[PDB]
Amino acid sequence: DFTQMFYNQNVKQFWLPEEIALNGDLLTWKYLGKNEQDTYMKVLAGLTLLDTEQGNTGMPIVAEHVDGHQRKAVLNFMAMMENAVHAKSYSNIFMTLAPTETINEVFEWVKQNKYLQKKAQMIVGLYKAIQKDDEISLFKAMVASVYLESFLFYSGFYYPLYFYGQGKLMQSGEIINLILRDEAIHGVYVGLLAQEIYNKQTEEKKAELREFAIDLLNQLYENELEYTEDLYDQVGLSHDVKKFIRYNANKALMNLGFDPYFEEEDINPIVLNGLKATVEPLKDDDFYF
Amino acid sequence: DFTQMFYNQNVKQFWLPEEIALNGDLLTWKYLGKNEQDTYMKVLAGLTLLDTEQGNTGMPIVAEHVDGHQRKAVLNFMAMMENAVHAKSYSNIFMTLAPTETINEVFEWVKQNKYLQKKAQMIVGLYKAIQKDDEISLFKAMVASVYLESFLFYSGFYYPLYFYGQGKLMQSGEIINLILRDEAIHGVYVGLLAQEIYNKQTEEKKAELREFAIDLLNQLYENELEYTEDLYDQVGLSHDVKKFIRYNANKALMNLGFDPYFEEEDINPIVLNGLKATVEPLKDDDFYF
Amino acid sequence: VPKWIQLNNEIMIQKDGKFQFDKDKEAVHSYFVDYINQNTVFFHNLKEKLDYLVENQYYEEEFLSLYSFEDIKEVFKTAYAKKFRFPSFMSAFKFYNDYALKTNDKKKILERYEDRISIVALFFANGDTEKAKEYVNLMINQEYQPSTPTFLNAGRKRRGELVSCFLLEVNDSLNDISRAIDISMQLSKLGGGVSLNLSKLRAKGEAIKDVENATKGVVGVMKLLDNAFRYADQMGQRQGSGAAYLNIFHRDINDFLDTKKISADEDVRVKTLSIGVVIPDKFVELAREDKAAYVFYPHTIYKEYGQHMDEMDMNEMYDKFVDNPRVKKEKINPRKLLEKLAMLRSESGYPYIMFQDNVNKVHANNHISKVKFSNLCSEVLQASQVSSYTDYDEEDEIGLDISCNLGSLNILNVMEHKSIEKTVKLATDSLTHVSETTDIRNAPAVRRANKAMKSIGLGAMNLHGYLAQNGIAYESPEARDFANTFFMMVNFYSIQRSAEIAKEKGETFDQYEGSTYATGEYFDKYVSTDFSPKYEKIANLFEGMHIPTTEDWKKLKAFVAEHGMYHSYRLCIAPTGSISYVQSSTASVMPIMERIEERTYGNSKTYYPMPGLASNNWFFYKEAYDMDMFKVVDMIATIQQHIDQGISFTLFLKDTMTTRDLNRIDLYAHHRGIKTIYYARTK
Amino acid sequence: VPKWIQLNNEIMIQKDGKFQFDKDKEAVHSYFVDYINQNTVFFHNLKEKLDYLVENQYYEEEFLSLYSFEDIKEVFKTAYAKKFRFPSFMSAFKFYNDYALKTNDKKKILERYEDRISIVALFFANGDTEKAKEYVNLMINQEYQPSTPTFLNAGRKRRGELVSCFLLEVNDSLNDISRAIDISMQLSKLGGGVSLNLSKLRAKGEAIKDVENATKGVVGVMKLLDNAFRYADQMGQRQGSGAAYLNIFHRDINDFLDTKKISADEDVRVKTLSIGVVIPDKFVELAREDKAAYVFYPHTIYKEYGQHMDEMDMNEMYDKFVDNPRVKKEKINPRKLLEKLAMLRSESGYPYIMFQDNVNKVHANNHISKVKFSNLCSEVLQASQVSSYTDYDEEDEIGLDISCNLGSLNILNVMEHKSIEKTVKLATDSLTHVSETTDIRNAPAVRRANKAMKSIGLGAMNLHGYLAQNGIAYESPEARDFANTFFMMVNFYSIQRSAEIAKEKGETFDQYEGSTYATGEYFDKYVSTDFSPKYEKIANLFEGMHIPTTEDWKKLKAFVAEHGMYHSYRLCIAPTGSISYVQSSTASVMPIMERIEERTYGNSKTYYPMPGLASNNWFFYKEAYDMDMFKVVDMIATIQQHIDQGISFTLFLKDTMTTRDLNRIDLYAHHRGIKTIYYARTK
Ligand SMILES: Nc1ncnc2c1ncn2[C@@H]1O[C@H](COP(=O)(O)OP(=O)(O)OP(=O)(O)O)[C@@H](O)[C@H]1O
Ligand SMILES: Nc1ncnc2c1ncn2[C@@H]1O[C@H](COP(=O)(O)OP(=O)(O)OP(=O)(O)O)[C@@H](O)[C@H]1O
Ligand SMILES: Cc1cn([C@H]2C[C@H](O)[C@@H](COP(=O)(O)OP(=O)(O)OP(=O)(O)O)O2)c(=O)[nH]c1=O
Ligand SMILES: [Mg+2]
Ligand SMILES: [Mg+2]
Ligand SMILES: [Mn+2]
Ligand SMILES: [Mn+2]
Ligand SMILES: [Mn+2]
Ligand SMILES: [Mn+2]
Repeated sequence: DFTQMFYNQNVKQFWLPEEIALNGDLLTWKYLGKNEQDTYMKVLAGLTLLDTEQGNTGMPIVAEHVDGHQRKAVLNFMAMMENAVHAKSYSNIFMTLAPTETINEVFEWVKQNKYLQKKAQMIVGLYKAIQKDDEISLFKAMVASVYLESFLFYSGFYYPLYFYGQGKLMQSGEIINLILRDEAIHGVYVGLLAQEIYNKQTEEKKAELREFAIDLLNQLYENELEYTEDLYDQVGLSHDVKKFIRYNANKALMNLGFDPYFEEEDINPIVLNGLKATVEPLKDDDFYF
Repeated sequence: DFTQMFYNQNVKQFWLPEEIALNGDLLTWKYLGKNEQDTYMKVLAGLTLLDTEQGNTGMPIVAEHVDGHQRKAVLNFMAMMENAVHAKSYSNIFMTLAPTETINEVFEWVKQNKYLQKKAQMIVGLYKAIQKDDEISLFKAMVASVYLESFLFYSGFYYPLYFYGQGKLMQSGEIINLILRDEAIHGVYVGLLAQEIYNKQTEEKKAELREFAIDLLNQLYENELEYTEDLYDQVGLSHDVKKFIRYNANKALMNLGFDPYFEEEDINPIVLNGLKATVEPLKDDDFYF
Repeated sequence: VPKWIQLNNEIMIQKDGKFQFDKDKEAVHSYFVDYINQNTVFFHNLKEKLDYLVENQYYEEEFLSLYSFEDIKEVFKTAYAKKFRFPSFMSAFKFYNDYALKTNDKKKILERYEDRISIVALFFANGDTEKAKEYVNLMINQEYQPSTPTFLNAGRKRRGELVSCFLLEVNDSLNDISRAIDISMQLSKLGGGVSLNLSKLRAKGEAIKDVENATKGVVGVMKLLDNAFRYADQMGQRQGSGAAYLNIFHRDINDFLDTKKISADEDVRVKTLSIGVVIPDKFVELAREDKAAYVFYPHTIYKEYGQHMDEMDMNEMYDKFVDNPRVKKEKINPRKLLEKLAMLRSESGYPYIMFQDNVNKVHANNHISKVKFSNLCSEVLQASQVSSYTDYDEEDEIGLDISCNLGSLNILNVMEHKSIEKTVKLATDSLTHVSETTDIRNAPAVRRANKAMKSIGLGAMNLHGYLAQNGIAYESPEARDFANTFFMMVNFYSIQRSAEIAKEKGETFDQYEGSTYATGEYFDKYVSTDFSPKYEKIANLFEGMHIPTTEDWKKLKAFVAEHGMYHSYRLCIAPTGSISYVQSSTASVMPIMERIEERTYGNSKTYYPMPGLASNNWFFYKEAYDMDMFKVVDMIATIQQHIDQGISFTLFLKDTMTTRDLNRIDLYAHHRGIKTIYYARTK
Repeated sequence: VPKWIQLNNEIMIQKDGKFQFDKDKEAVHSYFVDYINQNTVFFHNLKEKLDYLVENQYYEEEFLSLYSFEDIKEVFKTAYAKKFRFPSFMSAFKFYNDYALKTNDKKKILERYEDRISIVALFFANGDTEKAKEYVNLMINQEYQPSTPTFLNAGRKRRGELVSCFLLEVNDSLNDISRAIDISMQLSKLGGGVSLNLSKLRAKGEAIKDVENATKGVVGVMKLLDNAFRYADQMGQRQGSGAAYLNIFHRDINDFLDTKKISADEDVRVKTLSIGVVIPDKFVELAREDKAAYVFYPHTIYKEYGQHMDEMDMNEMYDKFVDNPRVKKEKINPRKLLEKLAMLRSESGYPYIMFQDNVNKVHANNHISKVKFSNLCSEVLQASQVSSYTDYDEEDEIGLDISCNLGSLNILNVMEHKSIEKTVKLATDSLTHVSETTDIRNAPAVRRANKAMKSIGLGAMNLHGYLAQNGIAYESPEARDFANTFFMMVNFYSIQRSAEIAKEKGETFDQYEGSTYATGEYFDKYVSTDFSPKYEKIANLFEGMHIPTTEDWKKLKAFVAEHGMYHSYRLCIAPTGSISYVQSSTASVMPIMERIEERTYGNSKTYYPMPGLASNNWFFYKEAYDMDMFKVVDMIATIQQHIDQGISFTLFLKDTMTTRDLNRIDLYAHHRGIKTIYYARTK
């Protein structure tokens, strides 16, 4: 009942980072403190890693196991967006704002950062555990994918949105909003596929799947807290970001058909403010007036 | 040396089925004989069936085994074009020209056809034989992929190009020309990835891989001749189609860095009208002798 | 954020449900109280100012030496006696950011508006103090505005040429192609926009010295020209702008057009080279009847007939070309080509469309040559003769390359002063002076045609502004009636001034005797059709001004017969990009694109309402995109019937309309006599 | 597959563990008894053949009209009396595919090897039957080989130019840049490779008439030249090849080099224009001492001193440039620049390296000008004076643009016939004739330099072939001794022929009086040092030939002082790429790249063994990549000491070695006196 409308929405949202000129951010970037620039680079690098694995591994593997040519076409399109559009856009931002050495250093930093490695290990592990014709392993990977789309990106998204909302780094911010618009529909779509599998189960099996989903969320959440503190303490924003990730965790649960897990909190209003032509042939009557 | 350049060319060639209005083809379709309509339907179904294998297996399997983030992104983009763009385009052409019952029957016929099946299963067999961390099996699959993209499609493309060059079925011919333009670049790109593997091999292993490629080409070519007579004798075109197959076989070989196999021939003019050394610092005393 | 910028952004803040337009005026005051006066260099007297500007190589000594200091001081006093005030912030901002003379360090303002106007007037008068005062009164009343080159550079030593529209003919040879590249580079160095005709160039796959499939076509020449224009970019100030025109019957026309497709490869697409397509009536007839057309190889036609394909009338030559076996041609579908043109214009606004027969059925100088192509702005339409640039140490055959002189009447200011005649004649005199003082030593055909043809372009602007401030809709028949009458008077007084200059100097333009002015044919429609307003409102608008009748036109025809005409071409309506801001006017005769335009300068936002915009005339200031393009075509044709050259005519389309609508607008423009179509701007 | 193709492929099928080289001979027989004799066009006699080739616009009738038909018949009979047989299939294949004259549709062969040689000899002799027979005997014995342009185009109506390479000096002006682009297109149209010195062009960020940071630098001119060479690509047959040379002290030297980086952006990357770097001894000295160097802005130096930066000696003016505050400069690391050069040469083989001081310490015409750049093959090193191309209607100051005619001695055939003297003199006469009959009507500086300098290039081929076929290792000291003696003999007889031509014509080259030939300095090392072979084997190789001693050199010096020299430059060793196949010779004086080369033609593959390769001389035919590049540098320096121009010295590198090894090879070449380095080809 939904794939065709997701297909149409995904293809109509198609974009490339080159559509957005980035040289306009040069001055507001220059004006940020060293702490702010450091957090910003690292935040986008963490996002790049997530999209790299979502594009290389997550979306293609889910596409392989989901039945139906139209469902596969949507998932293939989403996979392309992850690595050919999203992951690449971050390099466009980096290449504009930062010198090569700072770019090299931040990519080295992703390799050695323990929270980023842990979250990649956990998510990719679940993707690679999918067994052919085994719907339960597939469900588990789809939960992981929804948590990546609708929860894990958000510790990263906070900062570009926080600046966009203050009228700073608005070109980079425009790219990020386009990425976020895509991930929101990706999380909903994968969520609907996960619910399909969940709804086939006995009540006993469902109870176990909820346990899996909640245990996984808590494990990812605890790691994300440490990651958030590590990045944001130097810019004074860790508590604010934590509220934001809890907000988005609830959205991820909802995408999976589950009740919200965290209590509602006031999000920084700045971040809330951060949120060919048709052709006809010529008739013989068009030549006369 | 080449992936970013191909990335650029691929993404700038992006298109969607909806861009070409198909209904005006009915004004020339109605004037074709039964044999012409039959051949066109059968050719179209042949292309559709082969392209589906490439979207579901060929491109995603190569993307899975190739190392490199940028290569995986380009390959993902190509897989997307197969599943999201090409497959929808072929379906659109069919739905415009034939009623539902006729489409189902043509696909039943082509699905049972000996020559279409022989080539489809030969290609799919090589994709299924790729082994993790075995570059020889990957190379063999890449050869199969290049043969599909740059050679096997062309016994089929001939007919839409033949009409397109005569002013018949111009809307579907425009679509086919866009598809063909994508398959050309797909073949060239996968060809470069195969040459990379080939160049890492010993001289004896190279000679063995050359023998594999020529032997495979021979098997496919002999089946193409039979496929060609089976479809095109009823419309009197087989002689010219055979010249077009050999010409495209030579292009496929050149994509794989191999010499042409067949003598140069002229093509039907109607179809033509349709168509890093190690950096070591100077240590001083290198200026004295 | 500066105070004037806050006062300007306060316009959008609505009070009582209305825009605070008057706040803009306050912004101007702030922009002068806080910035302009603080950063304006002041001198104890005008003598010290002139000495400082001349000594520091700001001005030229020659034009100031023609007057005594008392006369220059009197001209400056006449300029300052008006007490001119910019009515909007954007007018003063555009003048003091683009045209006001600044120090070498670009931190101080040496020229006010009155100073620049006085200097331009003194340059125009060429030693006549009374004429200089007349020019000062013309420009300080803002009745006439010299073009951006003339207004910016007149009287300045560190300057480019006063002409920025150049049309080059390229002959089918490597020597001619290299010379065209060189001349394009030299003219872009001077700051001018260069248009090149590529129709004489042989297509791709033609023979060079009887070796087959050797020519690269016009696309390689376009790549060379694009590189030349990228290299010559006004000493790294503005992006080098060039245009290439190809006849639609040239075989390369598709590849030509393919240079503007987004899917085109890097070796095919030209980015800084605008493209225009010349469409003869034969192509429109072939598309209308759905007959398949033929695109011809120019070199085969030249070999068979001894003349270039674009040098003969395709209406009578097309059948002979098709039936000639020695002429090589390719089959095309003209309707498919029209759809491709519409699609390309939807994507990028290219190509410019030149309706060759629409231009040449009213062209007065067809004996010299038929108009084969237009300029970068698609409004200059003049006879051009190709040059034969031979090898070294061999004499070149210098032809005629078009370079007309731009200047725009402010229709609102001209008509409220009831001074159509005086403004037109003074503008013609100033354009004649600038054409006579132009000497380009690296473009031989441009210089020869400037000396011979003496062609000038007198344009108009603020048409929509004038109509909206007078309660007239741009699409109304009353607006077309006003345009007809106003531009007929402009043509009448331009012809009268040209004939008066010819009588005074005793010379006409070269080959005038063969022109329709000499034979009296040009005045036919003027001696038989009365162009007085048909509506009482327009007649009351023209009250206080003598409207030339048929008897007046007969007298003018007799005067031209007796004395000749000094200018081969007089009127052309240029887009008038930035000078419309300084004059507080709507751009050209085009309808306004937006009622209030939002711009970003530096990191600051600014708001420019259209001149005279208020609550009462908000409805009359209809946006161009909301307008019916057929009625815009009707108005532009009404104006074009009184303009000897073309009008920069931009189409304003909505994203909803398809390529069929664009093609319909183009075909209605062709039917209504539109000479050129400039751009297809999609909202 | 053809029978000759199978016979040629039978070489690699080993019999008893040995290659079947003799099968190659069989292939040629097949290639003649199945293809060439059937595809040749035979006439009843030579009269009908000559008439058919003359009326059908295959041959120029002027050069044939200087002989009676009896003399032409005698020349052709002399050519055919040798019964010349191609010893390898690839020799005949290359001649009949690249140099034999074919019909208009290229379906039949009109020219045999003897016919082509006879036509070239008749063109060379210019009406002298005995001289024509001498040329026929020289070429049919394959002692001398005219360059590909001369051999292919001599006596042909549809011919191009006989000059292979052209060198242009580009002055720092838009007029000069446009003229350079035009001349480059004209000379690429003529088929010649064009080299342009961009060192006089001011760098990026320089002032164009007091507006600063305006110039695009040499990279914009590089892009313009790249597009010009792409457009002028020999009518689409051979890709247009150009070379740009920049001094290493130019500020743009990095950006220059960045044009060849594989990661360069499209707006900077240049792909059809080869790059060369001119390195004075000052740069090598700065890199050796690790002192930070300074690259300079040419326009500031020209303003301060009145001369261009490359117009004067950097070794004496570098400190003055650095200490001058009015000269603008940028700090660079010379060792980092050297490492960048090595990395670029490893990646792409660019830039060409020209050691300016090595060229000019032995340059005989420093009075006319110092050698500031080289040609596309980096072997032409001649004085050039820049031209002042002024505005239109202004006279241009025409300078000297280098251009020389190429011709190679076949060392094996010359020494086998014991005819160094006769071959050198006849080749000098043929090159003098080629220079005299060369008249280029679109390159004025090239024409003036050809008329004044009278420079020719007499190269040599089959050095490695002769050494390997005589049991001498190319890296051995005996090989260097042979090269020393042979090229001293070549220089002696070339100087003797030049002086004899000057005596017989009563004229020398322009400004000869200031040259080292006139002052006798050039002969210093020849009148004090004996260049006779130091090894008995080499002396036996030179038996039957009078090796010039110091007394003969003193007599030649006196003869030159009395009569002068006709040619400013005589000897230059070109790469001799494809014409070495026809002569059955190794390419130039370079060592062989491979013993048997596998080349793909059409859908077939062919194997060409090196000339004379066999079991007994397999290891004497050592591959260049396996050789020590230091000993190859020693050989090239030994040859270079007797060559007035340069030698196209290609470096042959292994993949294992680093950029430090490449830098060491370059520095050893500079130390040993190597003038230019052509390519860094990595295996
Ligand atoms: N809208 C405006 N357009 C142009 N110049 C202006 C404008 N407003 C102020 N100025 C400049 O600032 C000066 C101060 O003008 P203001 O409105 O204070 O009164 P004023 O009576 O015109 O003054 P002044 O004694 O300078 O003539 C003007 O003379 C003029 O040079
Ligand atoms: N290697 C070769 N190089 C050049 N021409 C050749 C070669 N081989 C054969 N030909 C040409 O083909 C002809 C075939 O004759 P072939 O060499 O077999 O000997 P033939 O008939 O005894 O006569 P002859 O050797 O005296 O010409 C030759 O006369 C010559 O014109
Ligand atoms: C016109 C122009 C010149 N140049 C550079 C290239 C030329 O080598 C250099 C000289 O140009 P010139 O033609 O000599 O300009 P000019 O003579 O008017 O200025 P000047 O008196 O200082 O010589 O300027 C550009 O880079 N871009 C351009 O558009
Ligand atoms: Mg010509
Ligand atoms: Mg100059
Ligand atoms: Mn993503
Ligand atoms: Mn996603
Ligand atoms: Mn496909
Ligand atoms: Mn494909």
